[PDB]
Amino acid sequence: MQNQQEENGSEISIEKMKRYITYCRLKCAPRLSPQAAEKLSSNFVTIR
Amino acid sequence: FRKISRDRGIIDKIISSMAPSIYGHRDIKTAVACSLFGGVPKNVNGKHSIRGDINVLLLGDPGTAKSQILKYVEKTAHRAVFATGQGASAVGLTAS
Ligand SMILES: Nc1ncnc2c1ncn2[C@@H]1O[C@H](COP(=O)(O)OP(=O)(O)OP(O)(O)=S)[C@@H](O)[C@H]1O
Ligand SMILES: [Mg+2]
Repeated sequence: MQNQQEENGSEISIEKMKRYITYCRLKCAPRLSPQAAEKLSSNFVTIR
Repeated sequence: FRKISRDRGIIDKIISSMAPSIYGHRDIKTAVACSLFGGVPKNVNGKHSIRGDINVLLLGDPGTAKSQILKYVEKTAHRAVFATGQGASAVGLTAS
């Protein structure tokens, strides 16, 4: 079943996951948008 | 081997052949037979691994002949290594 799903593409292979994790770690470092900041500042103070 | 394994009572005969110097401990001998024969270790699709050998713990009051069972397994198994915790004249379990 895992082989069939990996042929399908709903699950990707472990070595390919490792190489993709390395690629995303070296290439991408996202920033939060300013419109994404006030929601965290509200959803963090409501817990407190 | 095929001729003797074709017999219906091969498993009970193997269990009875376990440790002839040991008397009356059929359950221990059965566990020893499972540990000596072992199962199938399986690595499915590389990611998930399942152990395929039986680990047996003989917890007993002293004088119940656990040591003689261990020496029988040592004489019987292909690669059996004896180790002890309290004693010193043995191969250590820690790598060094
Ligand atoms: N069911 C049994 N059949 C045959 N011999 C037995 C049986 N139970 C005990 N013995 C004998 O009792 C003695 C026990 O010695 P060991 O097995 O070396 O000690 P032990 O059973 O490991 O217990 P410890 O080491 O004090 S925790 C041996 O001489 C055995 O042969
Ligand atoms: Mg002992």
